[PDB]
Amino acid sequence: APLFPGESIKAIVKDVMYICPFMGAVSGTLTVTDFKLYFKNVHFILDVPLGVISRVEKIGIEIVCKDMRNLRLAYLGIFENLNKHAFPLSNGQALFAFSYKEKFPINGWKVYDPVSEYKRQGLPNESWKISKINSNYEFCDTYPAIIVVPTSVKDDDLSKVAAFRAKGRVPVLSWIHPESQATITRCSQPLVGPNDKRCKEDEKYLQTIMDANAQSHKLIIFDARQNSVADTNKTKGGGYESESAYPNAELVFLEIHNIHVMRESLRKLKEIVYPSIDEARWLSNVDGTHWLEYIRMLLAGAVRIADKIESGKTSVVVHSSDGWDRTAQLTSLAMLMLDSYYRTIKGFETLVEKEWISFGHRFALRVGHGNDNHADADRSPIFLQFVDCVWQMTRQFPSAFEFNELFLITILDHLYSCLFGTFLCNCEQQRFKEDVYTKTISLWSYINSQLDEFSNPFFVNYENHVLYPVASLSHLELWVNYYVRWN
Repeated sequence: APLFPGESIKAIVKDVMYICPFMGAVSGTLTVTDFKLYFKNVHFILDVPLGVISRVEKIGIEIVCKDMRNLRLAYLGIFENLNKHAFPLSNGQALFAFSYKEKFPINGWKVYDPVSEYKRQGLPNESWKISKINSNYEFCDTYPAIIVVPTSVKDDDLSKVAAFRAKGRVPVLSWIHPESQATITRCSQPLVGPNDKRCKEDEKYLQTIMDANAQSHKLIIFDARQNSVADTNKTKGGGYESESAYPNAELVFLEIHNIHVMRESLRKLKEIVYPSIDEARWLSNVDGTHWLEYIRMLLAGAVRIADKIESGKTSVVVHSSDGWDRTAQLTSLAMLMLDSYYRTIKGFETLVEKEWISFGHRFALRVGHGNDNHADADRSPIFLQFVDCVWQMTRQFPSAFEFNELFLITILDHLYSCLFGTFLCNCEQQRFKEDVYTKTISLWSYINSQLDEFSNPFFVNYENHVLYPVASLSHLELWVNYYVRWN
């Protein structure tokens, strides 16, 4: 079997039967490495990263995968080896990323530089400064080391605001309009609780964010959640900004459902796409998953944010509960609509590095890297669902993005594979602790060393206006190239 630099064979068993869903059963040799399982017949090639493996179960072995397929095998050896190497963090080993020894002409770790990105946006300026208050992750330990905040806020006041926001995730700048100065700041829910606690500093801080947009007379807060779910959160000590505490602000709910319904949705969708589609009942089954309605809700949400910035010329604040699953989906979809830089390949890479990775989407937890707890309720395809949305925009706007569909699918494949450092861990701090930036390779090193493979030939770089995709089921499609890829 073929091997990456740093990859080692763990087992090679001959005469093993792979069971196609339809085309019977092939004979071949099964190699297990610490990176992948490999199966060859002599041509028939099955090449499957152990990262995509969710659970292994004797039936006679069933391999449940995370990329819309299963595998059936007919035979330490096999079971124990797949288990040991598919789930190394459950077995005192490291993820493969840390052994990968390839060297690329381009270093992906240099693609995103926070200070450069802020500078690309016109920052700092008179109203927004680069703050180092979190340079040791002591201020908010799930936030990146660098944040952008209003010039006028004192560090002591920011700390009070942090005590009033879940996990200390205070409002910080995500994007600023280069003409109006309207901004998208992001945060987590305020800790109001059932007795309507108030924090003068929080109220005052939201007010300074508004005053930084000097022409504007109000501030909009998009709360990603359903009204009912925000109310539940309120009884638990969370909640949202009130009309009376935040006088110059107005809050609206985007009604996006919680991470568990998204997991359940994708689960139902896998049932009907693999091993085969029953086309006689395809229409209702797919409808029954509600997968495309949740896509629509998100795109509709992001358009509202985009429209308010671009047309309304009004600064907005996006928050959810912890401000790192739906918040990250919404700010980055709206930024993508607003700023054509992010529709280039390097721009989209900074967008994922910044809004997703540097701000703490819990990738390790949400995806389950190298951990065997398949039933964990903290796993959810939040990032996948986001990439689907992005794919929706490339399809309504087939010349607007520099990257192509294979770019997006390649990202999803390496979301699971752990070949690269890029989607490792749950927050920036964890990444410095675990030596990710020194012991692992960036996904973008690979992608950007082979740009032609991932480029949209139809791309036109002056399609640089705000894009408002149409959030209607009539204008959306099932991403069959990804979801039905395996048959």
